[PDB]
Amino acid sequence: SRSYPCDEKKQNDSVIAECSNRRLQEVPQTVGKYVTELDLSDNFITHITNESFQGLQNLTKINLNHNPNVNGLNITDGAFLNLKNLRELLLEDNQLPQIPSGLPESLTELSLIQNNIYNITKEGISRLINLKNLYLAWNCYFNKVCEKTNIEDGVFETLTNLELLSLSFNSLSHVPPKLPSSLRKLFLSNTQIKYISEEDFKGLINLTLLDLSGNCPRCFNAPFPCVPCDGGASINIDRFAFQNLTQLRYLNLSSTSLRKINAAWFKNMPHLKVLDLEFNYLVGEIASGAFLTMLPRLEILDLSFNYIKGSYPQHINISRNFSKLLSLRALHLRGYVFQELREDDFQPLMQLPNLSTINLGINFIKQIDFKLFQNFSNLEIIYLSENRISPLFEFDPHSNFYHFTRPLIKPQCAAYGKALDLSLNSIFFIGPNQFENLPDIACLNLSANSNAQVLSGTEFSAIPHVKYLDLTNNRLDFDNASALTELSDLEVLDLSYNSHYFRIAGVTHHLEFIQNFTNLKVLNLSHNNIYTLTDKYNLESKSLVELVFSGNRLDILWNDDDNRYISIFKGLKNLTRLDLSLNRLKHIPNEAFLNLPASLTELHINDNMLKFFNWTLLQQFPRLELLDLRGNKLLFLTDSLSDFTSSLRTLLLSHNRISHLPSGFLSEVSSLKHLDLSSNLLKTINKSATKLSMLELHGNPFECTCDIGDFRRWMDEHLNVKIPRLVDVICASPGDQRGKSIVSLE
Amino acid sequence: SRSYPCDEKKQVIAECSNRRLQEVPQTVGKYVTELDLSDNFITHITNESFQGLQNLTKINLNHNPNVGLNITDGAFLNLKNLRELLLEDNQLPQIPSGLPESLTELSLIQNNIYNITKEGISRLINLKNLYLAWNCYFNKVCEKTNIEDGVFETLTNLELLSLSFNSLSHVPPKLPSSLRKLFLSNTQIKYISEEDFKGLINLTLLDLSGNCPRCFNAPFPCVPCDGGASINIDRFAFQNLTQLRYLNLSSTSLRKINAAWFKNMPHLKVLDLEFNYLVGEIASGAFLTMLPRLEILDLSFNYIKGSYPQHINISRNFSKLLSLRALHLRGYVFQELREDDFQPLMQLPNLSTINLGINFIKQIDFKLFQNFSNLEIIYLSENRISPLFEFDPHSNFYHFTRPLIKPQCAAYGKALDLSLNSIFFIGPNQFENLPDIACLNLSANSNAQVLSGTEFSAIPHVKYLDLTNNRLDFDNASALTELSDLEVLDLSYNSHYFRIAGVTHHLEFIQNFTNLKVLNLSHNNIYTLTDKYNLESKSLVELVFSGNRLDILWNDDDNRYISIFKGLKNLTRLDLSLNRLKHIPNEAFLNLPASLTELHINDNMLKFFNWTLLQQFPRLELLDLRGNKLLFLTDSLSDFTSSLRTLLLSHNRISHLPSGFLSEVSSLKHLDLSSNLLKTINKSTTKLSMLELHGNPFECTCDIGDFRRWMDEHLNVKIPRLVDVICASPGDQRGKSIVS
Ligand SMILES: *[C@@H]1O[C@H](CO)[C@@H](O[C@@H]2O[C@H](CO)[C@@H](O[C@@H]3O[C@H](CO)[C@@H](O)[C@H](O[C@H]4O[C@H](CO)[C@@H](O)[C@H](O)[C@@H]4O)[C@@H]3O)[C@H](O)[C@H]2NC(C)=O)[C@H](O)[C@H]1NC(C)=O
Ligand SMILES: *[C@@H]1O[C@H](CO)[C@@H](O[C@@H]2O[C@H](CO)[C@@H](O[C@@H]3O[C@H](CO[C@H]4O[C@H](CO)[C@@H](O)[C@H](O)[C@@H]4O)[C@@H](O)[C@H](O)[C@@H]3O)[C@H](O)[C@H]2NC(C)=O)[C@H](O)[C@H]1NC(C)=O
Ligand SMILES: *[C@@H]1O[C@H](CO)[C@@H](O[C@@H]2O[C@H](CO)[C@@H](O[C@@H]3O[C@H](CO)[C@@H](O)[C@H](O)[C@@H]3O)[C@H](O)[C@H]2NC(C)=O)[C@H](O)[C@H]1NC(C)=O
Ligand SMILES: *[C@@H]1O[C@H](CO)[C@@H](O[C@@H]2O[C@H](CO)[C@@H](O[C@@H]3O[C@H](CO)[C@@H](O)[C@H](O)[C@@H]3O)[C@H](O)[C@H]2NC(C)=O)[C@H](O)[C@H]1NC(C)=O
Ligand SMILES: *[C@@H]1O[C@H](CO)[C@@H](O[C@@H]2O[C@H](CO)[C@@H](O[C@@H]3O[C@H](CO)[C@@H](O)[C@H](O)[C@@H]3O)[C@H](O)[C@H]2NC(C)=O)[C@H](O)[C@H]1NC(C)=O
Ligand SMILES: *[C@@H]1O[C@H](CO)[C@@H](O[C@@H]2O[C@H](CO)[C@@H](O[C@@H]3O[C@H](CO)[C@@H](O)[C@H](O)[C@@H]3O)[C@H](O)[C@H]2NC(C)=O)[C@H](O)[C@H]1NC(C)=O
Ligand SMILES: CCCCc1nc2c(N)nc3ccccc3c2n1CC(C)(C)O
Ligand SMILES: CCCCc1nc2c(N)nc3ccccc3c2n1CC(C)(C)O
Ligand SMILES: *[C@@H]1O[C@H](CO)[C@@H](O)[C@H](O)[C@H]1NC(C)=O
Ligand SMILES: *[C@@H]1O[C@H](CO)[C@@H](O)[C@H](O)[C@H]1NC(C)=O
Ligand SMILES: *[C@@H]1O[C@H](CO)[C@@H](O)[C@H](O)[C@H]1NC(C)=O
Ligand SMILES: *[C@@H]1O[C@H](CO)[C@@H](O)[C@H](O)[C@H]1NC(C)=O
Ligand SMILES: *[C@@H]1O[C@H](CO)[C@@H](O)[C@H](O)[C@H]1NC(C)=O
Ligand SMILES: *[C@@H]1O[C@H](CO)[C@@H](O)[C@H](O)[C@H]1NC(C)=O
Ligand SMILES: *[C@@H]1O[C@H](CO)[C@@H](O)[C@H](O)[C@H]1NC(C)=O
Ligand SMILES: *[C@@H]1O[C@H](CO)[C@@H](O)[C@H](O)[C@H]1NC(C)=O
Ligand SMILES: *[C@@H]1O[C@H](CO)[C@@H](O)[C@H](O)[C@H]1NC(C)=O
Repeated sequence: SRSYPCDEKKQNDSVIAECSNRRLQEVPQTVGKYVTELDLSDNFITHITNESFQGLQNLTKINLNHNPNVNGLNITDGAFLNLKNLRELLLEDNQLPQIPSGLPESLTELSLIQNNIYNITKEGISRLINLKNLYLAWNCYFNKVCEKTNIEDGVFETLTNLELLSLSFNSLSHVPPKLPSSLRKLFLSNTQIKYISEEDFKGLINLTLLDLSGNCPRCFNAPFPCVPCDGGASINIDRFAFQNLTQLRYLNLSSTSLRKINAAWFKNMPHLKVLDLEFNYLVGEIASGAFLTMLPRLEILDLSFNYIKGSYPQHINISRNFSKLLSLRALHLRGYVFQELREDDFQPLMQLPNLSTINLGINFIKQIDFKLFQNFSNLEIIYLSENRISPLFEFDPHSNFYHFTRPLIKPQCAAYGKALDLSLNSIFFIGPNQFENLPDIACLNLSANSNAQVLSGTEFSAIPHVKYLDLTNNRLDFDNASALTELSDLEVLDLSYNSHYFRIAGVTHHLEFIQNFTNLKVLNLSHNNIYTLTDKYNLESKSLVELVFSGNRLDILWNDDDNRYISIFKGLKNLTRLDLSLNRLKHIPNEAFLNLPASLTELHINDNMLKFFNWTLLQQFPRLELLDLRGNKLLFLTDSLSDFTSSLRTLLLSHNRISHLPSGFLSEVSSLKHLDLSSNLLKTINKSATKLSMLELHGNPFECTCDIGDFRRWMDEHLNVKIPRLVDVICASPGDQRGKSIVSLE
Repeated sequence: SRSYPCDEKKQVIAECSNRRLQEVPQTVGKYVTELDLSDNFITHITNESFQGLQNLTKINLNHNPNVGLNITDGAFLNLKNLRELLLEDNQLPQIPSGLPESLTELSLIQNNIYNITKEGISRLINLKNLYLAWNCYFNKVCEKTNIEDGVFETLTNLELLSLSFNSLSHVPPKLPSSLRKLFLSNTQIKYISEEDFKGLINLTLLDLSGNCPRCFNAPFPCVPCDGGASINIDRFAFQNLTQLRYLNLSSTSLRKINAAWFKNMPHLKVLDLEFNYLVGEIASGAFLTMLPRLEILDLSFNYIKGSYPQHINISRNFSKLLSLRALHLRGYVFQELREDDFQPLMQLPNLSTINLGINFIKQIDFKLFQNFSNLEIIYLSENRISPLFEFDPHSNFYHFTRPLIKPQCAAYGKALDLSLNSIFFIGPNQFENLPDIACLNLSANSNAQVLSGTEFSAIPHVKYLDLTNNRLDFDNASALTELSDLEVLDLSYNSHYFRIAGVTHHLEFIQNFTNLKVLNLSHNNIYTLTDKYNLESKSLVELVFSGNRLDILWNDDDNRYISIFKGLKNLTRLDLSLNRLKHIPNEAFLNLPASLTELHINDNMLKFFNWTLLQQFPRLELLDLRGNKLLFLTDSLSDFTSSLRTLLLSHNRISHLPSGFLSEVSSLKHLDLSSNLLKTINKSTTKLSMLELHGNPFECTCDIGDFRRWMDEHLNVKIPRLVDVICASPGDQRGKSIVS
């Protein structure tokens, strides 16, 4: 039949049963017997048993993370022992008190993150001689009630294929002895280890990663309960502790209260590539550090948040030895805290051939001598967000704890070239010299600078090749029709969240500049509360392909007593994508609709208040593939869609008030592959109501009398029409056979 | 049994509006006088409709049908002390024939009536107020309005006539001299002669606005007179309007104002001259000589297009406006205000409001405000100061009428409003030489400074400070403490720095204030503080903490914020709404102030609520738990409180009420259970005044009989919106109001 309650789907070619997040109270045994990998995460399962998977042994991989989704998960001894194929077991966030007993010797990956396991035992682990990755992090941390972690002596010795061990966010006090030398990655972050001896990593010649962050933490202003070493002292790492760590590429010493870095740590580390020294006390070492001479293959240096409490120095003080970091590509210096960036201050960085990212986020910087960036060899990313420049469980266990890892710049903007991010500063107006002597900036972010100026056509004269311009969340005054026109190569413009002046009827508003661009493809005017323009009422462009106009007031613009804005988007001759969501539309006048550009392939009018839609108007849009009408108040479909379109591929109608499907609504429009009727008021689906590929029906108040059998037997026949979330296609009616999926009835 | 579908009240109105009603409902009582059926689906009125209702003094059928109303020739005729009939927004193509002569008020606003006839109107000999406005305007498809000669002659008790937003072209002749108020705004009248206002000697208000409009940048379809010319008002046109108190000539394209216009208006009090071309008159202004009793003068939006002069130019003759209380000069547009510039206003004894909003002012010489006699409201919002149907037919069309300053702030004394400027940083001298400001608005100034306890030293008696929508860096434990008398502090929407984990955040200054009553910390994304984790005050009564991250502050692995509100020792109102809460750790709940009388935790994601903890809140009268995901009420509420008066549980997932009621909590007058998942109420006295139940999926089999009988019995237990307490089961009953 149609698989249930999981959604099968095949890949490499494995056969995954996505079965997560479904209010499942037990491993379903209708799981069906072809599945390898299954995912039962985020369900209400509270027991596991040798029964649970008793007829399923092609399973390479099981994910039971986050069960039950609030007791704990109760897993009996040997439960999994019969799965001889089982390579990957994920058991995160299950409130386990122990490593389950009698796990299969086949396991290569075992995750036990975010439980209550305080004992690491031979009996739990030592039989798992095929383990490559073992995750035991986040069992005892912060102000959780938990025990010190007891690691049986030698427990890791038999694991001679162990490559990744993670024990972070456990109370360990010492690095465990008897680590197998197969290890490539060892994570010991936040484990309350004060001291690293010579002996602790002696044998680990294969190690490429070592993480000792958060041992002797810097606790000032911590966003979590933080226990420093006595007197807030430094971690203590024996001079010889890394002497055989010859293969190390990654070394994380964040928040280890370091004031000094022992250059000898790096003697026998010729491959070190990433060094993380955030949240320490290294302003001295940054000015004067001899370790900078030991790292000719380093590519990423993170020295963020090394500020001294009570100091806002004039300038940043970079050692001349920075010039020896020949391989350096990214330098992170957020939160050093200083007032002013001078050209001379960064001289030591200027001849590094590969330095493409400089990160100065969050430094309370007031002035920058911008011309210094030109004198670098090869800067691609100049990141100055969140400064003071002016004119002119809460933590994800699978992510970096000490900073976000999202790119500094959106890839869509960075793709165009050199990027300068000055977002979240106080450049509240751009004077004639603001951008003098910058490199050829292609991507510029001026978001959240509370800019209130009248852009006039001259402000970006010195960086006239910007291709992607972010001016979101300012308060721009559009009084001048020449605004931004000096940017001939402009392709993407984001003017979102500039409501300030748009809201005021009494002031002028001029959007004429849009037409002057010959290369403009994407324009976002969202959340601007646009409701009146001055003189020219129409948006015009031969180029534009995408216009986002959500969060404006087309309800006023297209008011019944006003003809002025009736052709507002018609002049966008190239438009394929239009977004009119969140415009408080109760209806669209037929004439306004008919003046939407005939080029559209994609139209969103979701999250308005439409009670009626004139389906017949779709005749004037022969290219239209996607029509999105979700989150309105629509009552009525049409029985003759196929007269009105032969292009429509996707029709999205969730969150409306549709109670009937018309006979032959659907069956005639053979372009239509995806129909979404979820969260409507449908009691039933008549026989009459097949080129359809996906049909969504969840959250409709179905009647489960015998007149639903029409539908069921259809479902049975068209097994290649994906119906998602069958678990949420539920009977509201009658008393029985109620509450249960329509798919389980006689 | 129980009133339906209307809702009655004493002081006798039958609130029957907005109900999906398709016709007038027959079930309505003789005692009822005022029927309000506005916003319904009603499409037909006849003499049947109001058969036997008799006693109505007032009917409202505005907005019917809610996407024309067909009214028959004598429908209202029989009830003959009907004084007020309201028929707005009904797409009437005509005035209804055969209206009772009892009418003192008729409103036909927002219809399609283009013919005003004797046949319709002249019988209505008792009309005092007649509204015919907004029948033909803008780009509406409509006709010039035909006013049958002398139609208003017979109405000798007519006091108010409104014909605005109709194409008239001429003031109609033969108006009754009984008139007090004549509204002719936006009527396309180009010409006002001596003969139009005859006398009309009792007129107190005349509105000629929007005739010959100033159309530049108009927010509606605007048609000017030829070449954008001025309305033409004969020098003697108002010579017999001796009683006039209100004159509205906004948007009539005036470049000149004739002093003679005012010679015979010795009582003129409000003069509205907005959206004209009066910069020249403002500078030279001989008419200012003729208005010794004028109290409000609005000269807003008289800017010269494309002109941004250095200074504003105010005639010396403004010194003759001896009764002036409020002067509105928005939208003149000028760069700088200097002390000289306002000399002519400075000896005016009663000038309390000066409104300079929306002028793109870049600098003000602030000491000038001191030299005025007695300013109470100094309104400089929306400038560029830096560190030193769409229109409601019942409101003003040319400007908002809300107060300039919130009454709660202005009530403390002298007000200075500098909101929406660019005072991004307050320097030591910013507030020198100001008067004794009690109410200060600095909202939306992009302010990112670290307030330090010295910024308001020159105005140390501020009692109500609005710092909302800035980007304040809260990095100093002494911030704002120089304001000893401060009672109301609004810090909403200062997210910028709070949301950054790695910068420091300091809210300790709170405890310093001895008179602080109300503090608003809403929409700040507060989730981590530096060193001091607790909010403390002996004085504070109300804390708004909505739109922060208590979900994080009270995270299970963190004990630091577990007492965060405990030190607010005098707190009685607390708002914890919109904090993304799934559960509150019992210990965190028990540390809320025991002084609480009102607690809001609405619009979180609560799955569970520990009812027994209410034992520690003996003063608690309101508990608001709306918009969560709660499943289960307790059956022993009465063990956990004897104080609770209001319990709000709308929009949760409750599907069963336990016996007895929940309990019998004898203090409980108001229970809201609307929009839950309730199938039934079975058995099973109360002290409830009100039970809300609308929007639960009721089963309408014979088991719902239990509850009905209860309803029949406890008739003084108000159950609102019975139209919306409907069955979702079974099919045949489903749709219907349980009560039938
Ligand atoms: C100290 O420094 C080291 C850097 O050397 C840092 O090691 C990195 O840790 C993170 C885990 O915190 C690793 O990132 C993960 O890698 C795995 C395997 O490749 C991925 O599956 C993860 O991606 C999934 O989960 C992400 C987060 O939920 C999702 O965003 C994503 O879409 C996936 O579903 C994730 O990328 C990273 O591999 C290591 N680095 C190396 C080189 O091994 C360590 O975390 C730092 N210590 C602390 C406490 O911050
Ligand atoms: C020209 O200037 C004239 C004199 O200033 C303006 O005259 C005023 O006209 C207004 C608008 O009609 C009258 O408005 C008052 O407002 C209340 C509102 O009552 C109900 O409706 C509003 C809906 O907003 C609601 O807010 C309330 O709470 C009520 O539900 C009326 O009920 C009042 O009686 C009155 O209508 C003023 O009365 C009137 N002033 C005087 C002195 O009569 C005129 O509007 C200006 N012309 C234009 C086109 O703007
Ligand atoms: C210009 O700078 C602004 C401000 O730094 C950048 O805004 C940031 O943009 C990222 C999105 O790429 C935001 O992260 C996202 O936030 C949303 C909201 O919860 C979340 O749903 C996404 O998954 C993601 O986490 C971040 O919120 C936002 N920051 C602020 C303060 O608004 C913007 O991207 C920059 N522009 C370019 C072109 O790089
Ligand atoms: C202003 O509107 C623009 C254009 O819609 C927004 O930028 C666009 O953001 C969407 C994400 O919502 C991007 O979609 C893409 O989706 C796929 C995966 O589903 C992925 O390949 C991409 O990484 C991206 O997520 C689209 O690329 C992006 N377009 C551009 C030109 O950047 C923008 O976010 C809106 N601004 C604000 C403040 O909302
Ligand atoms: C300080 O200045 C700010 C900005 O001028 C004032 O904010 C403004 O407050 C008004 C009046 O409360 C807001 O309008 C109101 O809006 C609600 C619904 O959104 C409506 O129910 C009311 O009828 C009313 O018109 C207005 O949005 C707001 N402006 C902005 C930009 O937020 C603030 O009240 C002033 N504070 C004091 C103490 O006077
Ligand atoms: C920040 O929080 C305070 C909330 O305490 C807000 O001011 C308060 O706003 C409420 C209305 O939500 C006011 O109550 C109302 O006042 C009048 C009584 O004159 C009445 O018409 C209403 O039924 C209601 O009682 C309360 O007076 C007012 N308190 C003060 C001190 O002004 C403020 O609006 C919030 N700020 C923001 C930006 O949301
Ligand atoms: C990277 C920031 C570390 C701590 C800190 N928070 C702030 C803050 N909120 N505002 C400032 C304003 C001016 C200068 C510094 C800060 C600041 N800092 C850095 C220190 C603790 C050195 O004041
Ligand atoms: C009361 C404003 C009338 C028309 C107008 N809109 C604006 C505007 N958006 N920005 C300005 C910035 C500096 C100076 C004037 C304006 C402005 N004005 C006034 C005119 C059209 C004369 O420029
Ligand atoms: C610089 O980077 C490039 C990789 O793009 C590499 O080819 C070259 O070896 C690097 N040079 C140095 C000195 O590291
Ligand atoms: C825009 O500003 C430019 C440069 O100041 C000015 O010369 C021009 O007249 C303004 N343009 C308009 C109003 O189109
Ligand atoms: C229309 O858009 C396409 C796709 O971006 C673009 O290549 C083409 O040049 C555009 N046409 C015009 C007239 O700009
Ligand atoms: C929809 O548009 C059609 C065809 O253009 C028009 O004739 C018809 O009146 C409209 N239908 C509705 C319900 O408005
Ligand atoms: C004012 O009008 C009355 C008629 O209502 C008239 O008697 C009187 O002469 C007029 N006063 C003048 C024109 O000054
Ligand atoms: C000023 O206002 C007071 C209070 O209303 C009033 O009694 C007095 O007559 C006024 N003075 C003038 C010149 O109008
Ligand atoms: C607050 O700010 C002022 C000025 O920086 C300073 O004198 C005072 O010491 C500050 N207090 C704290 C706690 O930083
Ligand atoms: C507590 O609040 C009341 C009511 O506002 C106030 O009268 C009293 O002074 C406050 N107590 C303290 C200690 O501030
Ligand atoms: C409610 O809180 C009390 C503490 O007074 C505790 O004993 C009880 O376990 C709690 N009940 C639930 C269901 O959390």
